[PDB]
Formats: sequence, structure tokens, C-alpha cells
Amino acid sequence: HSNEKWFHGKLGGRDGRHIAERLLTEYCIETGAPDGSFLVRESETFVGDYTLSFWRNGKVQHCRIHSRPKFFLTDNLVFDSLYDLITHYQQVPLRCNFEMRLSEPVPQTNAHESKEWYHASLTRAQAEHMLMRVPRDGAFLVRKRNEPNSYAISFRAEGKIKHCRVQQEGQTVMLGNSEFDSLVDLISYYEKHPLYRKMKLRYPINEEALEKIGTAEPD
Amino acid sequence: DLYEEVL
Repeated sequence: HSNEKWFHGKLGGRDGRHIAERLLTEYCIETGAPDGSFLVRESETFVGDYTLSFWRNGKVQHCRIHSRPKFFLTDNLVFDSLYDLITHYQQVPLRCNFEMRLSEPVPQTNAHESKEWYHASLTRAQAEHMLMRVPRDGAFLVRKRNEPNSYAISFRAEGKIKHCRVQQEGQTVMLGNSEFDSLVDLISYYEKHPLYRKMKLRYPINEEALEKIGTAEPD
Repeated sequence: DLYEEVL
């Protein structure tokens, strides 16, 4: 279930219900998503269990998923995995004192946070310092900017460090006039196609990378 | 401009 579009894991500790409501509201109002659009997260009330959160005409509903490997919404219908429970309830509706068939998964917009090239706290000067110690064109990093939902790709090209602004615009990311589903998708595209002149993103830079392929002092 | 344009 870990790589599934709909599996968000632990959201935030006990603020996860409100985070899930926000994520579903954002996806659903933005894309014009149908009822039953959903995500699964770790329960913050029932530890070890999961919570299914879904869209219902502007209102978010939450249902407990018991995990004993036995997964279930009701003591009547038990599944071996979270994928099987979700797949079954996409074809057959779940009942409450309304009926709801699960429809489209709400994907995570933050999968970049675990990538080796991503830095949540890094200044423009800080990125230039790190990249001037990597004498390879195509060395790059992505850093969060001070504006919310704004990032920068810092890269080495023609012996100098250049920067590109990436904007998270609702459920997609924009780099100039090019649009991707997420920051991870944008970076994976620019590793196979040039971002600046003929330069592709080739060498992801972090602290571990600097001790291996980096110099002690900048140029 | 501090940031490069991409088209």
C-alpha cells in the first residue's frame, strides 16, 4: 500500500484528521473531483489502525480501518491487504445510516520531502556554496523558498550556479510554461530532458553527496 | 532577474 496514490501515511500527531480534511478539500474543489474521492492515513485515535477519509458533496467523512494481516471496515468483511480493501470498495459501495462507492485516489503532493535532492531549509547562498564544491555540470538540488508552495532548483551549468523558480499551483507544479503533477514528476522529467540549455539534472546534491564527490572549499 | 526562464 505504501506507493499507492491514496496512502498518505502519518499526516503531520493528532492534527492528521484536519490535515486529511484539508488535502481532500484542496484536491476535490480544485479538480472538480467526484464523491468518494479518498485517501488513507494512519489513525491518530486507534494506534496501528488506518482511517479512510472520503469526499461527500463538500463534506469529508472518516471511517476506521481495523488492522489485526486482517484489514476491515466491518467485522463482516475482512481483507488481507489495504489494497484489497480499497479495490473492493471501489467496485462495491460501503454502507452507513448513505451508501458510498470509493472513486478517485487523492495523491500526495509532498513525496519530494524524502528525496536525496530535496532541502526543506536552504538559502540561495547556501545552495551556491554547496554546488560550487561539486565541479560537475548537472549537479543539482531543490530547495523550499520563503513563499509557501514555492521552490527553487539550484544547478551547476557552464561552470556557474543558476536557479529556477518552481511554483506549486494547487494540485500541479509549474516551471515556466511546463506543467507536471508533482515536484517529483518535474525532477524525474528534467533528468531525461534538458532544463537549461543542453543540461539535464544529473547529480543530486546533499551532505552525503558532498563527502563523496565534493571538494572541501568552493571555487 | 535572479532566476532563469524556462520555455
